[PDB]
Amino acid sequence: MSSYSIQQSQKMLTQLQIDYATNTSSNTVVAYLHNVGETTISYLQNSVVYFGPNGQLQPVGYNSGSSPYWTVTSNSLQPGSKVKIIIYLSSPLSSNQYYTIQIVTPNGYTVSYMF
Amino acid sequence: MSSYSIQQSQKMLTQLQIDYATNTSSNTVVAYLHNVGETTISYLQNSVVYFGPNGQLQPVGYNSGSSPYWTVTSNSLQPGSKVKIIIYLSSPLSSNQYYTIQIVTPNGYTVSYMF
Amino acid sequence: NQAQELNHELELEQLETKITVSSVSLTGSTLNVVLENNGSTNLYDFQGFSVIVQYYANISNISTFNLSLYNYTKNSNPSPYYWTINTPLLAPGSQATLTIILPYPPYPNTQATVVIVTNYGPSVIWRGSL
Amino acid sequence: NQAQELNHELELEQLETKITVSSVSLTGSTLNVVLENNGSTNLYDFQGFSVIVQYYANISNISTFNLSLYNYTKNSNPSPYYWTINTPLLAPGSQATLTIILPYPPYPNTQATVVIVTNYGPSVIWRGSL
Ligand code: NA
Ligand code: NA
Ligand code: NA
Repeated sequence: MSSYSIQQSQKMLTQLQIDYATNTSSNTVVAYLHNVGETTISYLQNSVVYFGPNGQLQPVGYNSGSSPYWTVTSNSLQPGSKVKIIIYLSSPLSSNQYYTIQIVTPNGYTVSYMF
Repeated sequence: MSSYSIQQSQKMLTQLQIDYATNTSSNTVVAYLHNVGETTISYLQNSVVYFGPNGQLQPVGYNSGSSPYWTVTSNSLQPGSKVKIIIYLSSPLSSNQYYTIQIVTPNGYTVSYMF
Repeated sequence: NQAQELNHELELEQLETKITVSSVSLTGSTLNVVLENNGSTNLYDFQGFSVIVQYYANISNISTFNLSLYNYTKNSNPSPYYWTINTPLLAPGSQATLTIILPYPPYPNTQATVVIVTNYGPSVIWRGSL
Repeated sequence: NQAQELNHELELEQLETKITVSSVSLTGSTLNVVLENNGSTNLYDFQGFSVIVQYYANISNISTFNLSLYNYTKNSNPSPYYWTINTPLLAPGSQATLTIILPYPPYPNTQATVVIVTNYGPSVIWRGSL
């Protein structure tokens, strides 16, 4: 009796991925977003970004100046390029809890990262 | 000091997947294709299918009657539906080698399964 | 934009879905798998599950490979190539028994593979002997 | 159709790409990772790699959290926030030494994470002490 959830035999094509994400302080989160496909991704500022503790994610607005808000080092992403997403939070992150960040580009590509 | 390739923290949205694939004889391969997204996938007969040993995949033609060719139990795939893809081969599969099947719908979605 | 919201909701349902197999037991041609919901999503859209079995049937005392998809039914008397489950909704933390009607009794002490796929995508593979 | 053909090629390049870390070794601000190519694709598009380090820097004898992306250079004597590798092409089965120029030497016996992502997507994460 040998049981496994999911499998490494079943894969699909990746065009976008978060290489790594983590909090850099009690109120700030960094995520590195990486275009590994072959088409330019444009208008990144119109993305939607959700962040929160696992299961309780909240939407986060772009460049509002008022927490919680996010920024991005460039709003296009060429094949092979990386941009850095920073989320600025209004309440400190707890030390004993898993968090998830999720990004949905305008074209609909959806990527997440759990730390 | 601990290193592992990839991660269970980095995930993306799945809309299409091969639930399971394996050979049912020396000449035939079965794959179950599963639409886990939210919109119908149509004109499956215009998909592209490749099959072969890992690193030596070959294209496979639709419904030609002459091996290597493939069939599919339905030509559209609704949310939640499954179809059965059968590949008929021209030379037997070796027992001590891994194989990969790969499917590219007309809309471009690319999924694979290794057994 | 609404594709963005649909994909958001779905991908978080895929992240939060997890199932595992507690136990497997055979009677005649009917296979009983005890499934446990270890995620934080409710599971109920069983038409959209997958249940695939690869096993060795006993056909006239010859052990014969069999690979099949089984479809869900609410029917309490399911035919071969069908399966049923004794709950309407499998909640986080709960267990339920899935009943799969194989077309032939398994040949004794032969190995088998059982694949159970939730409607969201995440699945579980069990390998053992029947 | 050509979107289908492009997607075909790319996805099998992702299937055939795999890297692992043989060893990590530090001298001063210089991190040396011995990278091994366990796939069947040649790796050379280092501009399209990612190298991310999270470690505890020794800033004026205070141990300070540091998370940074490092960009590739062919220069064998790279500036801080840059990395290089001692081959132009890392073939299947080969090894190469990746040297990353940290902006400060690590504070002694502090833990770190090194993330190395191939241009194709597949990556490797090393966690240990510096
Ligand atoms: Na907040
Ligand atoms: Na063939
Ligand atoms: Na190559």
